[PDB]
Amino acid sequence: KVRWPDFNQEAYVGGTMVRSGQDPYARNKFNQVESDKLRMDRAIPDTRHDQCQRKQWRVDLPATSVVITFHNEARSALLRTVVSVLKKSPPHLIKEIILVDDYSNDPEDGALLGKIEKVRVLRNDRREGLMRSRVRGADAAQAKVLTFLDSHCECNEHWLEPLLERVAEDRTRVVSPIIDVINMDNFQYVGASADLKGGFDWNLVFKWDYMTPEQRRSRQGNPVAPIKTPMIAGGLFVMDKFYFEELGKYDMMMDVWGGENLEISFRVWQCGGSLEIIPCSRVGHVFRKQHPYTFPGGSGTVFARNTRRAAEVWMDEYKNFYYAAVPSARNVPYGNIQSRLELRKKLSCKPFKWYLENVYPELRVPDHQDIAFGALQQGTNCLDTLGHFADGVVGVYECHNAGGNQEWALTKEKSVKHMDLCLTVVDRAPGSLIKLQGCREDDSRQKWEQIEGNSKLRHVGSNLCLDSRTAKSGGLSVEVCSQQWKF
Amino acid sequence: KVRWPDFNQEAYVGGTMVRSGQDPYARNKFNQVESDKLRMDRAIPDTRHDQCQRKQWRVDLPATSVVITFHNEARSALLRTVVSVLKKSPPHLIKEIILVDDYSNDPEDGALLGKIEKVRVLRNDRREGLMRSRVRGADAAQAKVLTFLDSHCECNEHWLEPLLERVAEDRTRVVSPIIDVINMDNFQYVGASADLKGGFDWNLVFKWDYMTPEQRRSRQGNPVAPIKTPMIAGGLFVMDKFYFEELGKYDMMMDVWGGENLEISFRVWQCGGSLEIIPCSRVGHVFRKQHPYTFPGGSGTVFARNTRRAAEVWMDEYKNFYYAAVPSARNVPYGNIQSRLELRKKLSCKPFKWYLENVYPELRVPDHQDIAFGALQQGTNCLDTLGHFADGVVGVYECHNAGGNQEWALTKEKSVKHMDLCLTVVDRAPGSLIKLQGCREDDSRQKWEQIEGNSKLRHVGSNLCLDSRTAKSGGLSVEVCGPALSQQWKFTLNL
Amino acid sequence: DSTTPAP
Ligand SMILES: CC(=O)N[C@H]1[C@@H](OP(=O)(O)OP(=O)(O)OC[C@H]2O[C@@H](n3ccc(=O)[nH]c3=O)[C@H](O)[C@@H]2O)O[C@H](CO)[C@H](O)[C@@H]1O
Ligand SMILES: O=c1ccn([C@@H]2O[C@H](COP(=O)(O)OP(=O)(O)O)[C@@H](O)[C@H]2O)c(=O)[nH]1
Ligand SMILES: *[C@@H]1O[C@H](CO)[C@H](O)[C@H](O)[C@H]1NC(C)=O
Ligand SMILES: [Mn+2]
Ligand SMILES: [Mn+2]
Repeated sequence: KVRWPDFNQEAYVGGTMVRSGQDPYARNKFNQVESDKLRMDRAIPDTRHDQCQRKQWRVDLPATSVVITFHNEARSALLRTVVSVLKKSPPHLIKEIILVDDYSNDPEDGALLGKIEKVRVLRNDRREGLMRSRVRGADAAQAKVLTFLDSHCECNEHWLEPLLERVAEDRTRVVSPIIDVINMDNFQYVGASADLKGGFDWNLVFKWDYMTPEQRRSRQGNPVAPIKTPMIAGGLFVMDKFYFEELGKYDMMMDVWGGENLEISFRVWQCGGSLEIIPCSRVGHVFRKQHPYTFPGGSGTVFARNTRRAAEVWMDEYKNFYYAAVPSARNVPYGNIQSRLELRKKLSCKPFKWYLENVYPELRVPDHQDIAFGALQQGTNCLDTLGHFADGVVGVYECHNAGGNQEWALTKEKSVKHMDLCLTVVDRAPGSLIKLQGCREDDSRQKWEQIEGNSKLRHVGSNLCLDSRTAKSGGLSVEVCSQQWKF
Repeated sequence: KVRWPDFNQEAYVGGTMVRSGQDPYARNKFNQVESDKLRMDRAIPDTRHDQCQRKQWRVDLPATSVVITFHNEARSALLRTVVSVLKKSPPHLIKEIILVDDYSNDPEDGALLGKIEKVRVLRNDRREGLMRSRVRGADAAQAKVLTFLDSHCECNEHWLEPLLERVAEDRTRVVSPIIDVINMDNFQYVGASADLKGGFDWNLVFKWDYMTPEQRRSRQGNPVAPIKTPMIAGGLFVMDKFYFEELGKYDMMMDVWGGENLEISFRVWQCGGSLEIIPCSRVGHVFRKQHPYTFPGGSGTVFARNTRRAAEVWMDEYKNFYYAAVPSARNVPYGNIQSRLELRKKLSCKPFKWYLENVYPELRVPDHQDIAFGALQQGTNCLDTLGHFADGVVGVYECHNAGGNQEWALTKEKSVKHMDLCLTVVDRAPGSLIKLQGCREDDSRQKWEQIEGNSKLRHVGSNLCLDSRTAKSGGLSVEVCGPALSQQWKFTLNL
Repeated sequence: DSTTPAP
């Protein structure tokens, strides 16, 4: 067994290098040549807030078993993940690093690293996917606390103590670092924002929300305080091991690449725990745009299967909003969910309505009866209030997908509305400008209907359609059926 | 004295009508022909929320004196304001209507209306402006509660009781209706949004903000509840009379028009009261784009003088953000403010910092050492994060004045930042895209400086300038400094 | 300069 600085990086990495003239993105979907140039313990900037760097961290904390699964990872990135753990963590808090080789082409990627201090390697004899691989790691873990990291991460200064501090104080907290960005093209390490929380739209894909101005203002007195989050990104977190077991580990029938972040986030919150992001903990991650590995089912199909298994167990009736966003998912078989349902009963978990009200209240819920919603698009332009209020005209600007003045709905009452204002046909004469006015179900001047395969908007009871030909010289107008609009 | 329905509207209005072929906008800056067609008590739609149309208040409410000042108002609009008050208000709650004629060309505009039940008219023998005129009205008022209205308003169903209810319960509340729109061209009455609060940017011009999603969500259980507002529009409000006196009426040295609304809003909040908008109370107002009357000498200057008198008394050091937005105001003389300062001391008012933290926290305030702040403008476009995060590119979209992804600062550390992200020169090669990264005070790749009369942004220690030529096909870039339009950038506030 | 703006 070898201390990490004595490990021969050039020998380990140097056979598997990108051959002369070959594509350096093909194997990993990140730039391997740029990854292989880096020292295994290369210096990275300290991206922590000033206050973190002055804190003296407790070290009288429970040790962790670090679980890292991988499938055909680049040797340089995997080595670097392992050494960042060993170098940046107090030695007594690392019980072991468990490498779960998820059926990589070459078993030596993992096995050669077993010589390094504290490294244990477990090889799956067939492809199992990250969820089952993580559970195999967890089952083998000797320490009281689990830490999970992707196989292309780089820990920063004092990344570990702030995470362990939280779960040592309360074992029902599941906690994550702020995840810095390691650029997939040049491998520069870049400090992420600390003002984010995790979330999702009704398609159930993970996304980052900025905190509201109100939330940020409340933290002004302690800007590095834990941030409660509705959802974790999923690959980097610390959890009490016995808590992970009692809550049901992960759903063993999810495959490859999930979905599992969604499932465990709902399960922890609904069943009495919490999720946090810990600003003083920084860990970099190679974010990429494409998967470099195979999916037997999907990737489209496996992602939908996994997501289904989460939705059908945890979301109650609100699953129907997911299917409203992704109707193709209804045709995807998802298998037996019985033991997951029995798990939910056994734990006494709160309903999803509770989760929406108490954990993710800012997620906008179409408690209906909306016919359509979102932006109203014409080419690259979008319907826009122009910041106007009642009795003002309306126009177009380039679609920005930020919502706000380009957010609209087509209601059950057949009105096209923004907030409590509605597009109003103030004058039926062709070429007349339309105006924004307070919505009244009554006002027949406010009623609109989609036509021609949801490609246009006609004013109900007329031969007038919404028309942009006047947009830059007065505003949107009503014209005899620039008339193309799609939600 | 004549009961309002017996008043001869045609005789009163006729005689001042728009003559054959003449411009119907000249006199009032709204369409007088369209205003004159209307019956004095014309029907208007009930724009109140459903819940109002049955809800209530107490059964012994104090009566009010209604004060309406005017200077050369259209007869039809003035008459209609007065009769909307008499017709839509319970008679026992109207003590009187006091018309303050602020030196109109023709004294008969006002005097003829003195025949109407409950109407008293006071004529200024010279031009005094709306602030001194309102105070003359308030000083003559007999009732416990004051109501102020502009002279071109139309009260809606049960507009008054919800306002009085609030001040009867707590005399330190100053309250307004939701102000509906009477269109200046066709005179149609249009229901306004109820999801607004009053506010302002650092130029101290009144503007309407939408409530935040959080505020709206907290009201779901009672959507017609009072709305606390940092600022009132200023022309339509109800206030306990003695409270109006104790707090110092209005600043008597403000002239003509503008921003006595600003002054009274700050004074009430800092000195222990509150401002509310009351959704069940609806009153229409003829909004116009231009003033039809004269300002001795010039509206620009008078508005700045008045605004300065408010800022210098109430805003403490934060006045410097106003002067950063409107640097020309520093050259405008504003007169003696001593008695207003002594008034502030005497009332034990909180500092402006308190007002920002507790009353208007959503007004975005520069750090004390910021060099510049706000939007970064290029023509009609603005610097925009495109919703991106760290390691993402940056771009432009059309300026929307809603802040958010178009909000930036130039810090003491010479960084251009949004939240805790900073514009970072990741590669010095001309044409290289810049990226957003976490701000690192040491990082020299994040340092920028204004040049050429604060018209461009150059990367410190280089001959590279921020450039939009690549905006739509990759993002903002760094390019050799040169005379192109794509390198022009201005912040909205400059310290 | 310019008047009180519209809601
Ligand atoms: C930074 C971050 O939060 N990343 C998460 C993101 O995926 P990513 O988008 O980061 O996907 P990824 O391929 O990096 O994540 C997979 C991780 O598990 C390994 N792996 C993957 C497939 C497989 O069949 N066997 C295997 O061992 C893989 O080598 C890597 O270490 O969202 C996922 C939801 O499913 C995971 O929760 C990831 O951790
Ligand atoms: O020197 C003046 C200027 C204005 N006013 C009155 O003050 C009210 C508010 O003025 P205006 O309606 O011009 O302002 P806006 O509501 O458009 O901001 C109106 O009743 C005006 O006639 C007045 O009595 N004297
Ligand atoms: C707009 O503000 C001015 C400031 O002088 C006046 O208070 C005017 O009465 C206001 N208009 C409304 C509708 O409140
Ligand atoms: Mn990953
Ligand atoms: Mn007015």
